[PDB]
Amino acid sequence: REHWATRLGLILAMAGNAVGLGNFLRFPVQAAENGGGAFMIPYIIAFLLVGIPLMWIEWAMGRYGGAQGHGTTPAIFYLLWRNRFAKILGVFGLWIPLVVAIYYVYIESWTLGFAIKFLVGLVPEPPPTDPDSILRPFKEFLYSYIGVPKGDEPILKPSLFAYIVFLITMFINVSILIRGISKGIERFAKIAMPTLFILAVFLVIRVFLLETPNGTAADGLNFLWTPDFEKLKDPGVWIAAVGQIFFTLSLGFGAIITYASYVRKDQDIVLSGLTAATLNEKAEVILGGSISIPAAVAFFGVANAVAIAKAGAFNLGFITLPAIFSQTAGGTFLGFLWFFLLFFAGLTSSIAIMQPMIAFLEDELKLSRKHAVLWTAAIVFFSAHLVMFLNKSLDEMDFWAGTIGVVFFGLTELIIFFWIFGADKAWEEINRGGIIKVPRIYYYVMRYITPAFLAVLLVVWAREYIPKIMEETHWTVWITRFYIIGLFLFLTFLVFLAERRRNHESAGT
Amino acid sequence: REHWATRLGLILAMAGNAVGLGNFLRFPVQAAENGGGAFMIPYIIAFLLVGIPLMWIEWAMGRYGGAQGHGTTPAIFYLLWRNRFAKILGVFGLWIPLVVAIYYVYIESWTLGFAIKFLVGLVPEPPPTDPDSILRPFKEFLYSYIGVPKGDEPILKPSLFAYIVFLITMFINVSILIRGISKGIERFAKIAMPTLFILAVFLVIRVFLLETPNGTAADGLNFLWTPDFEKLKDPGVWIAAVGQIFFTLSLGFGAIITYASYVRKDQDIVLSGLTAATLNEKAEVILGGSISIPAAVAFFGVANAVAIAKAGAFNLGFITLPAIFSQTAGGTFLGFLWFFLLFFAGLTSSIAIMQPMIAFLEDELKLSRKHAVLWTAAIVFFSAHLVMFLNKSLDEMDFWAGTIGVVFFGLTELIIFFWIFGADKAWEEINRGGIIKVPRIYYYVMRYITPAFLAVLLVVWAREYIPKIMEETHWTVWITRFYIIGLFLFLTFLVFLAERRRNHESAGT
Ligand SMILES: CCCCCCCCO[C@@H]1O[C@H](CO)[C@@H](O)[C@H](O)[C@H]1O
Ligand SMILES: CCCCCCCCO[C@@H]1O[C@H](CO)[C@@H](O)[C@H](O)[C@H]1O
Ligand SMILES: CCCCCCCCO[C@@H]1O[C@H](CO)[C@@H](O)[C@H](O)[C@H]1O
Ligand SMILES: CCCCCCCCO[C@@H]1O[C@H](CO)[C@@H](O)[C@H](O)[C@H]1O
Ligand SMILES: CCCCCCCCO[C@@H]1O[C@H](CO)[C@@H](O)[C@H](O)[C@H]1O
Ligand SMILES: CCCCCCCCO[C@@H]1O[C@H](CO)[C@@H](O)[C@H](O)[C@H]1O
Ligand code: NA
Ligand code: NA
Ligand code: NA
Ligand code: NA
Repeated sequence: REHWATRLGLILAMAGNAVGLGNFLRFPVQAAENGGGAFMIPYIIAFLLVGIPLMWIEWAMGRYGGAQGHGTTPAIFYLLWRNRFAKILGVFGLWIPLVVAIYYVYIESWTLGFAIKFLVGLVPEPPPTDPDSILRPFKEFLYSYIGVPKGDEPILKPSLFAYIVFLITMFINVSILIRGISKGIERFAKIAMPTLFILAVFLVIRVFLLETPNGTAADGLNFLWTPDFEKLKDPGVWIAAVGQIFFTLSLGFGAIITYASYVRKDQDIVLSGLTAATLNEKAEVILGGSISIPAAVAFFGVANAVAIAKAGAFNLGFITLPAIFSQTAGGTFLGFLWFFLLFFAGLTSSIAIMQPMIAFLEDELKLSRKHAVLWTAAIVFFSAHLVMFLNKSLDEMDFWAGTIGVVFFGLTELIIFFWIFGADKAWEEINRGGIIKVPRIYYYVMRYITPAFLAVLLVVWAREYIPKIMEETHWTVWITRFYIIGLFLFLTFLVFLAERRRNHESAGT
Repeated sequence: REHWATRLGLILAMAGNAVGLGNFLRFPVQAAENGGGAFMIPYIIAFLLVGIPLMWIEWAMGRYGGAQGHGTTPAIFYLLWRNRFAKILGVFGLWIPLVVAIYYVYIESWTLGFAIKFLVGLVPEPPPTDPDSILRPFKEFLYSYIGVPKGDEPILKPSLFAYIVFLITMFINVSILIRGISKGIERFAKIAMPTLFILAVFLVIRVFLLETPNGTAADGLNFLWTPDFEKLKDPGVWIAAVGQIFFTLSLGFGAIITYASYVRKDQDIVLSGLTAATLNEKAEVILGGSISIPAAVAFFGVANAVAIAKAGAFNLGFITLPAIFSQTAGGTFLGFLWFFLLFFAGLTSSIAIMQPMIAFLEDELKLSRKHAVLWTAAIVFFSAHLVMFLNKSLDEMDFWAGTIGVVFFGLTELIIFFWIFGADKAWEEINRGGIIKVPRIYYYVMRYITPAFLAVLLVVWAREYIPKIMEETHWTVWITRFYIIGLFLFLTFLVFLAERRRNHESAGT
């Protein structure tokens, strides 16, 4: 079995897994919608009670499974819990990352397409001036790229350029993954993360120089970092914060687990895990947090920036920021650096969420890496056509897998590892080989606090928010639900085939 | 490997494979739309130049493959042509029957649901009287059952009863298939075919007693059996006739092939094949032809009957016939016998088109029969939800697999067997063990006439009819196209897994 070559490569790869579109696109919108500073208190608490503990748990499960030649949850869950039901629940650790990949790589492809067009200056030119005469050209630019419906039919019509760029993005993901863990993902991480970090710091600096009659970047910062103890009572904020914590750390994706399955049995996961998690948080609250919001607030003021963020999920990153930049010297090139940053942030994440499927085909069905990577790419590529052509399909997939799914799976994996497998066996398994030990307090956090935290969260989520969303949707949501349910059935069938092959090889030898 | 126990069981099973909804629902509509007697000339010629020759070819390929432990075309095509491309083209022999099964079993489920409701007298009661005040109650009856859209959304809403009946139908298919070839399909065939034949003859007789001021059943017969040599110049009729010949004989479904793979290597296929084919033709032109049309013409006259048939595909069988019967003494029970006939005609066919998938999982992936049957049922059941809830999804699947697909595959299998494998090897392979030999003339028919016939047909089909259908469809057709293309990808992946398992077991031993 492959292993990470160096500890640095391991850290940077795990950091690249975590640090992605979530830091630069998702986090700003989440924080903005939920009151900025008001969002941060629950966010910080979530990182301490959920983010950190689950990270260690997933590193441990991965290293544990890897030692026995298994990198994905269908098998790993079965190792911790000898029950057929464990294999079925383990399917989510293939399904979630696959479904997420199906829309994530497409969004990643947009960042590359924009980077290219901004580089070559093939971008809209606003009139040299109300705020809308400047934004509109950029809205139309995005709308033409992805092909937003101009009529009543829920159908998207992406440009030829967007389509070809998606193919190129898939090709780029494949070229890295096909070279494996050490020579592929690890090598690229060593190049991608430093580059990523530099671009971000530069962008932060540039943004900090923004000033208009409407305000400064500093106004944005104070909005994000001013505690609002009155919102800490609203369940919606807590749900938003925990959801972002999950998505941001790649928890519940089965991705941290699969990566960790390439960590040597004895190699530390305590300090490495904590480091990777801390790296992500810095990139998120310091880098991601200091770019979009402050730029928006500088040009529009707090109130307007919040409305923009609430307007859409891609408004701030694909429309508003480039529009703002176009009003500054060298702004088109600054737009390029922004989208190039997003692309590298996307790329190092998409390889992470596709690897679980790759590891499964290799580990359980004994496919060569080449075949495992190509077939995986083929499923993601084909499935992505639903996201490219059906309006809101992306939203539906992001909800069931990337929102509900990850939290459900986080709770599931904790229960299995800390409750069923044994709290003391899990605790010892996490600390084994540790350069440092986990503080004793975290034993009771993991065993009692985290699970109770997630369970209550899911319930309150279930009672007050899921009924509204389920009942009010357009009928086309069922197309996506139907398809991704079929995907789960498909993966269940593969796990079944894997156990058959296993039983045959066992009797044969 | 399983084999058919008796020659009678073999014949009746193959006859049951062929004789189905096609004889009693499809044929009447096809003949009616295309001028009745005008349709028959091309139909007869198609049976002689396509039906018969391809039947022998598929029996031969099946027996040939079975002798080596292979019942489906991915492997069988590879035996006749050692090329990776043969395995890929062979996927259609799994895909076509699977896609057809996905809508066929659902339609079959309607016949059972209607049979039940007609038996218990839970049917509409027309006013004791314009023709429309009688038909309408029965249209609404069907429309409520399957849930025809009442608004603008292309969404179906089948009744709870219809849904539960589909589950029961799947269960019934499974209960037969799970017992295998001899104890399952063969046993049931021996019971189903005689019953089927008796019900049909009775219905024909009852129908022949129908008379109204508008005419008699005899008027219908003369319309069907009066040659119209002026339509024999219209390509559309030829296309209709050949399509019906294919669907009717189950050619291009990979179903005849899989059944024949259970015929012993030495056992005759010439006389058996011809007998099975002739049995079907009798059930079609004599039985199927003498029920719906004559009944419709008796009550409405020729002109009206043709318009009714053109109106829809299920109008004649699910609305018009029961409506007509309701005007006769014991008509509700006659309706029951009609739908019971359709159900048994459906059932013996659906087990035939699901067996190829079953044989593949058994033959190539080494699944037990139980698992192969259950997983197959699960794919068909799940996939059928598209056909149950998306308006016109059924039409789309029937077109690509059941119409275009079967003809394309018929030509493909002939080329592979008679051209690539060797015309003389194929000829000798067909005649081997024959109780009778194929007339020498059919060698040149198979080698030159049939292929040229199908090729020209497909071309004329392609130039004049496919562009219209492709261009004019509602956008929702892409949902079905997307799904069934994914199904093809899925089956291709299984064939890939099968070749890997094969290569591993070969090296292991
Ligand atoms: C392998 C699965 C193929 C499914 C059908 C894919 C059809 C893609 O079609 C392509 O879409 C692009 C984006 O709109 C267009 O710009 C191109 O002109 C068009 O050819
Ligand atoms: C680095 C990847 C570059 C991809 C270049 C894609 C070029 C798209 O091609 C262009 O598409 C336009 C819209 O359909 C057409 O108007 C142009 O004629 C055509 O050249
Ligand atoms: C809710 C989670 C908060 C984690 C903060 C942990 C800070 C470390 O806390 C320290 O842990 C050591 C080892 O257990 C002890 O020896 C120290 O007494 C304790 O202060
Ligand atoms: C395993 C795949 C499940 C996909 C969702 C299936 C939902 C079926 O839902 C059922 O449909 C019937 C027909 O309209 C209704 O009569 C029932 O009330 C309804 O529960
Ligand atoms: C042989 C199989 C019998 C299946 C019986 C299905 C009975 C359907 O059940 C009925 O459905 C109706 C419509 O939703 C409701 O109005 C009735 O209350 C309910 O009993
Ligand atoms: C177009 C297909 C028509 C098939 C009709 C075949 C009728 C049998 O034809 C007979 O075949 C025998 C064996 O080859 C010959 O000995 C006879 O001379 C010939 O008349
Ligand atoms: Na992140
Ligand atoms: Na990344
Ligand atoms: Na038939
Ligand atoms: Na049948």
